[PDB]
Amino acid sequence: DKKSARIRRATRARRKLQELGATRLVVHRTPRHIYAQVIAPNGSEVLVAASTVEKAIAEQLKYTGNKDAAAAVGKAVAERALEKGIKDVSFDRSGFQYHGRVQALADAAREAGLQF
Amino acid sequence: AKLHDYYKDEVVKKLMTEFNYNSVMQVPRVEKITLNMGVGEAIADKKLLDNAAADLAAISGQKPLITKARKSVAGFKIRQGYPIGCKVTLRGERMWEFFERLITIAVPRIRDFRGLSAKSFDGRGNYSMGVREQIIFPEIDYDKVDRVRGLDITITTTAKSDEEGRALLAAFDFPFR
Amino acid sequence: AKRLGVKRFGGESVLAGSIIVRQRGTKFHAGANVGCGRDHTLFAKADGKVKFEVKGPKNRKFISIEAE
RNA sequence: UGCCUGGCGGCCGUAGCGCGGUGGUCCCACCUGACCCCAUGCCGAACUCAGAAGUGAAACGCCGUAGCGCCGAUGGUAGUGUGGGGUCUCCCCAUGCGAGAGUAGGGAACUGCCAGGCA
RNA sequence: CCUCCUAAAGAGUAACGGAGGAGCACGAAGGUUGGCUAAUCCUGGUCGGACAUCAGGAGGUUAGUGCAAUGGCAUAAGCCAGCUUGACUGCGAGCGUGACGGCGCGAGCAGGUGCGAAAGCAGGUCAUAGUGAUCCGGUGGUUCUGAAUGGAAGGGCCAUCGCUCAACG
RNA sequence: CCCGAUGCAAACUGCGAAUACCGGAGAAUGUUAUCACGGGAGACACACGGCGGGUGCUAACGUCCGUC
Repeated sequence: DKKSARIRRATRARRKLQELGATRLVVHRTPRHIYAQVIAPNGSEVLVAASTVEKAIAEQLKYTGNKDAAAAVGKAVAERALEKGIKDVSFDRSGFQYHGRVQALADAAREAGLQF
Repeated sequence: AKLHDYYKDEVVKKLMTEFNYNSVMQVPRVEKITLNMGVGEAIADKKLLDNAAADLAAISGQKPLITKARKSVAGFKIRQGYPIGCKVTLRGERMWEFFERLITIAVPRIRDFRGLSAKSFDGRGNYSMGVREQIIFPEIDYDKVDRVRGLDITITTTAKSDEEGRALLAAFDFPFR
Repeated sequence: AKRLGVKRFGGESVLAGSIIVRQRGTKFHAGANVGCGRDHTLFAKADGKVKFEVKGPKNRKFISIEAE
């Protein structure tokens, strides 16, 4: 199945990066919205996140998920992480392709102060 | 959308009246058509395979894709990974054009055309059959015929069972059995 | 002859870079601070206390060394 | 703080298979077009781009259903260490540890963080 | 030399035992990143009889994993593709193996590289047989040395080649 | 060729311990009975019996393995 294929593809990289026992960044791409989260080495807690689902980001966005929305989510997550001080967590692209808006959001995070 | 709009306008209403579905798109819909070729005698040389691939490319709007043998058997003298034929998958407007042109003109112009075999289904609601002597299509010019071959057209349908497949096939008026 | 089997067990002190278990196949997989050689000979990447766990949907067995 | 939907972990079939009901508040999914970001060893199949046009059909979510999978006591049984005996090929006695299978019982799982709607 | 039992739950463990397999090979059959997942059965059809490609379903690794075999592989260790040769240089704590020389694994360090946006991986092959210690000979490099001196011969060091000694520490 | 039932398999285990091996804590006793190095040894055709086994015709008062 599509979801099964995606999760099986993602879990390999997830475990590979978890072997280091380091913080990770996971971004889920949805046709409507975009989800972002930072996961501690424990794996059962959340530190920083920001998604277009909340109304706090849709004021300047005509559509839930697009280039502008992806950039805004990148800025929001970067600012929240910097104020919280995640200190250069790792990045995982939810077992997806780094070819679409994933690249845009990654570049936005990097230029916003992310060292991943 | 040469026929997609017309299909939605015409077939959907009649089928909904037939079954009285609660959703517009619950009607079974065609997804793709598999244009395989069961020559079974291309082992002699690659020239026949190349000719068949060229014929399929001319028939459709895109180049075909060759396929290899699943397994090696001794009775049929087949090795492993041997390319025996090629197939085409149509999704979008090319599939609609192919279906419209085959239903409109190709179906009537068949000698001793006893009709499509209704029982010849896949057991779940999809139909697959091979109309031999593909020369019927004008695209295969008579002067450009090398050997007699046969087609393998399979219609991909979302039918839950065979009844929905029968209903969808009849929606195209099913010339006769 | 070839020496196979397990030579370090649960609760057994092991120094850094010490072989834990030998195996022709992979009856165990690295957990935390555990490596994996070309011959599947498990070894510890740091000093600690050995331990065996059962994890995974398929009920696999892993060897993990808890930090001292 | 109560209900619904999503992501992140443990637990790894007490979480599974099947049947019925049910879902468009938000969210999610199907999907139109792709000449544009992008891709097909052909195919918009999969990834990606612009949406609510239409729907919850299908996947998936929740409740019930113990038909079906699993564990599983208690007892008993086989087995076995220790010392002895017999009719010593094998078995028994005192003591300790005690199977497999199966029975009662269970469950249609549970658990921690945040987010959106309903309150 | 290697695979399961014999070999009696650590390892090892006799016998003129049961079954046997090998002296290979790869400059891709390796590394990196990406995508994918089968044996088998039924239904329908042009050669098709029970077994050619295809469509669907059941099936969910019972195939494949180069070797005869064992234990593993779904995050696939299998398949396809973009690049490359980290199969690099000097090393290497510690551990295991054995009577022993010796042998295997090995995190990590310094220099420069390949892949990947990065995180990260790359010091050969899913692991377990493919080997030949020993002196002698062919080649090229190296003032290292040269029986008083300048050289020469000779010696020393570096890299490759001659093997059913199948009886093969 | 395949399926249901019925028995077995040292070269089958979806299950499986008593016992022996290793690791940690612990009251008690043992002339440190444990370990490293150095000097000096002897032996290098063992028998019988119990235990679980291979071979042997499960005939053996036959033979070969590990423990006592």
